[PDB]
Amino acid sequence: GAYKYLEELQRKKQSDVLRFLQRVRVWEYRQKNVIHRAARPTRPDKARRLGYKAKQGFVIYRVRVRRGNGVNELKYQRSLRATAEERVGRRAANLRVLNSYWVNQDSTYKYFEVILVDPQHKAIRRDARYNWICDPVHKHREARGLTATGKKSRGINKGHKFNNTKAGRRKTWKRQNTLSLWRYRK
Amino acid sequence: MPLTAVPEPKRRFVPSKNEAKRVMKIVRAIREGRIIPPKKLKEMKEKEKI
Amino acid sequence: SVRKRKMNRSSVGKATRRNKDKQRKINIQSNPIIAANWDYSLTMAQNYKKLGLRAKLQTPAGGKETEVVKKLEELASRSQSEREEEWLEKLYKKHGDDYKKMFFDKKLNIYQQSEGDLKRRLLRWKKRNG
Amino acid sequence: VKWPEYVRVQRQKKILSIRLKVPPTIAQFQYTLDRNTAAETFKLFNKYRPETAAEKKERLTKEAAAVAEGASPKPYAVKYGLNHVVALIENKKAKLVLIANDVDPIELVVFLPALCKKMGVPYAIVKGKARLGTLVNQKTSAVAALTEVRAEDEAALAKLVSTIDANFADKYDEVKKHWGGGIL
Amino acid sequence: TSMTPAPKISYKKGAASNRTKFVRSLVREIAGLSPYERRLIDLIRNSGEKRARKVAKKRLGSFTRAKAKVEEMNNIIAASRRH
RNA sequence: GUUCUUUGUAAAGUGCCUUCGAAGAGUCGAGUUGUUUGGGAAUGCAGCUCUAAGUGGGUGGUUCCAUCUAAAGCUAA
RNA sequence: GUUUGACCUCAAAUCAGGUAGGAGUACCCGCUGAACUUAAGCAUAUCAAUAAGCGGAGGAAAAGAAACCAACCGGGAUUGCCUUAGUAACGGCGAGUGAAGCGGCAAAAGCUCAAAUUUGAAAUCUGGUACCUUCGGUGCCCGAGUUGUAAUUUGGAGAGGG
Repeated sequence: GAYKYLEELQRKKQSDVLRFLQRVRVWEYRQKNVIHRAARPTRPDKARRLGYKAKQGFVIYRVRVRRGNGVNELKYQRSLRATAEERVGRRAANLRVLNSYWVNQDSTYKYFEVILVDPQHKAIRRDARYNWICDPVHKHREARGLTATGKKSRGINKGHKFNNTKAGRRKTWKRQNTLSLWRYRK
Repeated sequence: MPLTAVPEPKRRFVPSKNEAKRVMKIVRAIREGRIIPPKKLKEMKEKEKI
Repeated sequence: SVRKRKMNRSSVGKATRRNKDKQRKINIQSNPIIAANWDYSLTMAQNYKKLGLRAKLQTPAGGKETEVVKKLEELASRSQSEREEEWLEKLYKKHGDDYKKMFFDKKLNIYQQSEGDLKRRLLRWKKRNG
Repeated sequence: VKWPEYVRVQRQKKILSIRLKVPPTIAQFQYTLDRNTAAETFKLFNKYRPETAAEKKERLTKEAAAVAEGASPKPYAVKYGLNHVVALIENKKAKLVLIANDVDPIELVVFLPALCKKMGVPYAIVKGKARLGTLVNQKTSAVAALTEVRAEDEAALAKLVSTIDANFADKYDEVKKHWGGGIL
Repeated sequence: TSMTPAPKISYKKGAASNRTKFVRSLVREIAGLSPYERRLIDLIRNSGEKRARKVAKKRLGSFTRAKAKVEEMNNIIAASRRH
């Protein structure tokens, strides 16, 4: 194919080709708006393996976020990527945030390219592989951390290590902090 | 040598079956009468727009 | 309450639904043989052992041929297209039974099919004909 | 004078394209096939336009209107998707692979000239993705390949290979070296 | 008694795959080198593998990282110089 | 239940023989400040520095062994 | 050719068609986040990953088909209940905090993409438009699209032939 050549190309980020590509594009993205729409994905390989199909109803938005946070280390423990996903969720409120990836970074700003599906588009409402997003249980997945990075920041996975946050940390706290009393007292 | 030793399929040598599917779909549409054939389409404009 | 207080005071009327007796006794639907022989006074598992059929394949927690013959009774009890038929007519009339020559022919076997495909399809053609 | 935002951006990007030192896997583009050889490549490539959607529809209704009431060789056309071209190359099914110099993300087609030099596929970086688009019923194509050919066009194709080898690959053996864009 | 179980994914662990070896090495030559690797290949020729692995270990995560990386760079040199 | 349509060298499945055969990177990881956990094993996460490999890689268990396939997505009770 | 024409990017339009906000908020998913108090006076700690604040969903939400647990004669998505169990572990080892595997039971269900050429044929789709048996179908047209929509394939392998 062609995307394996692309995939293994973008794994080298400080390599002289992709160094130059990233040098031009970081400046070019500064000259535009903060949240603006991309004509097409810059990394179509990574877009596609995160589930971007180049068809009507699929949108790529490019987004910018400030970096960082002991007053200057009063932390703010939510990610930069979740902040970005939420902002594009509000400017494009008719869409549904599917996934997002890293494109270019800087001293001040990390950039992302969110991928968005139009659930009202009839090319999405048919085709039984993508019409799950039209179900109203996906209205703002990025606002509730149901995206890839949100599920990471929530700490939702499997095992010993995620026992405090496997069904969600609020749910497990409320469950284990409940005096359960039966009719015939145990 | 080429990178992979993938066996070439029959369809790369045989006449295409997707083409056969489309043809045998239009065939049905002509029997049903919902596609007017290219031969009669001339006759529909030889009688009209005069 | 706030909303319930008004709704119990208004002249609109409540949307009263008396669906409590329907929760216990749901009619059996998927099989008319079972639908005729199901004692509604008995429970689920009692109506299974009455008929004979096993209700739970794992051994339950706790302490626990009249109709199955009728089921056994009702359980003991692809043509070719015009173009495909005419294609096999052409192959048989030109060759006969020489499948090596029949499949190496560029004019009639346009799809480069094997010998087994040809003898199977021709026998389907021969069974439907004389 | 005062220009718009986007006009200023594309003019700034134009001067940025020149004034930076560039890595030699890029600027291996823009060292591209000249006017005569480009016109002669297309004089062959125009004979193999993929059958346009209208032409295919009318012909396959002609098949239906004839064959349902009352042998052909496999037809040859140019091959035009990047997944399909980089499939064809490395399987050595490519005799001439044409690569556009202007691609929206440049990173897409950077491996392709050197993968063609690796496989022994006689490639030519031709100027314009629009110009490749024209011969292929698409707006843009990025890549166009010529696998198989009619025997009338075979000798011309083999000479097109040898002309491109001499004109392109021999004049631009220095292009694998030398970081481009040192223009003062 | 044992029943000789079905094979799994990392039992044929990293199945060779002639094509991906080719693709990784194909991108390796095209992309150039990262600025530290660019220093690392100068450091092998001048100072040797001793200090080269020292810098690589500080740069990367663990020592097993620095093994594979300096050897990778030694194959860059072994191909570029001779063949 | 009754009934109208089904087609096209159409779509599958079983067993054997024969030829091949990829698997998610600013991500894992490492350091680091801060938060957080029952998690002393440094439990999770966030920011910042640096940043991998494919007979890979992760997680456990007294020379090794076992068991998973990450960094993509849906799904009732 | 000092002309004409492809594209690329960026706009506009009371353009055609859509869609987002606000309410409710018990439960549910996030973000943000204290203090009174309790600890011997008390920067850790505790109340508490609580209340308040802000966003986002549904009939449930979330979770979910292992980068899981184990160390067995091995189990096998999640969730929930009894049990583990005030156990392991944390803590001026102080006030105090505090699980999980196993076993029983409730309920159970599995799958889908990206990455290997349809290349004997973009097989795909949206809209406009005229009919019809109208949660749609059919015909024609403008497009989206090869910087990849379809069919095949997902490790339990799988694919091409016989």
